[PDB]
Amino acid sequence: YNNTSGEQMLIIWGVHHPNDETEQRTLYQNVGTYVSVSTSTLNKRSTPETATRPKVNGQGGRMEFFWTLLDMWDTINFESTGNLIAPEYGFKISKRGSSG
Amino acid sequence: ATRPKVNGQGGRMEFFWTLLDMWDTINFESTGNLIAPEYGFKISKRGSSG
Ligand SMILES: *[C@@H]1O[C@H](CO)[C@@H](O[C@@H]2O[C@H](CO)[C@@H](O[C@@H]3O[C@H](CO)[C@@H](O)[C@H](O)[C@@H]3O)[C@H](O)[C@H]2NC(C)=O)[C@H](O)[C@H]1NC(C)=O
Repeated sequence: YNNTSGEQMLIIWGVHHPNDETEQRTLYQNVGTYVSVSTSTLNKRSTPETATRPKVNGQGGRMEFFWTLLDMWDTINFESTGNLIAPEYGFKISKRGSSG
Repeated sequence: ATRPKVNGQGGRMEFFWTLLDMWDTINFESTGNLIAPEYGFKISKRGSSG
């Protein structure tokens, strides 16, 4: 993505930590997966790991979520060989202010 | 990995800094990608700067 809207855009994405090697492959058909997210200042290469985790809501795997800001014409690059949970919706901030 | 073209380069330099306190032998080991220091900055004095 190339920033166009003229303000910091909150881009929020995530990665999936599957609970089973079989479940990992049945979702992504490969292992040793990585999710790279790079901007003009941010660089983050998460490596999802499949391991036995306590049953929460019936699932063992989790979602790690990250958030970032595309400041000003800062092109963001998502790259992955799986496990990525992409954002289809970037939250541009309309205004500054004083909230809580 | 593919990174946005900054100054024509995609790759970056991560930089770290550390303090060798007192006869603390430092060991750099690498099979590549290391950017070594040939210059250690000893601090002459304490003080109050800004
Ligand atoms: C896509 O991302 C780039 C990030 O580099 C945004 O920056 C724009 O990049 C273009 C070249 O790709 C440049 O435009 C230049 O404008 C000057 C103004 O006189 C002109 O003389 C040049 O011929 C060239 O057209 C410039 O670095 C920059 N444009 C700006 C800041 O207005 C680019 O805006 C992004 N594309 C979008 C948002 O559509």
